[PDB]
Amino acid sequence: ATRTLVTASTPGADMTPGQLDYTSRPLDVALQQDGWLVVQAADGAEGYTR
Amino acid sequence: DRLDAALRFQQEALNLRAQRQEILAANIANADTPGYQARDIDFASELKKVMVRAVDLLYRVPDQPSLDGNTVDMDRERTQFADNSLKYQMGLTVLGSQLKGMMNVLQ
Repeated sequence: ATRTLVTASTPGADMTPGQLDYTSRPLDVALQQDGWLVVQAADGAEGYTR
Repeated sequence: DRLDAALRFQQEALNLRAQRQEILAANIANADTPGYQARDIDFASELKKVMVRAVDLLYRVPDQPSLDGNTVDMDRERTQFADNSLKYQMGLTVLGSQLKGMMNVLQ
């Protein structure tokens, strides 16, 4: 068994929080290290975002 | 029967060479199709059976796997094809020499 094909693959993601800037807008929010805002997706099932 | 059998040995050898050539050409032309298994005939055993007598072809072991399931290897098939062609021409020359000698005896 010599031939060994290679296929690309992507793990889930990287959860390092990004840099945040202060725009002083009254209702702009930034989460904690592992925070997630819940929204209602188009299909109806809830989803998480930042 | 005498002349018939004496020529028949080489005639059957030549026919077996031709059939093996046909099989080799088939499995070379079909060398780029998934799910195909390389086939060949045991020339020596087949000739021995025919001499005292619809051929029993058998699969060829692969040498390195391929995902699509192809087992025919082009280099080995080419070497076998060249060997078979040379054997066929050798048998043709021997048969022609025997026939020419037989004809020349009558002169």
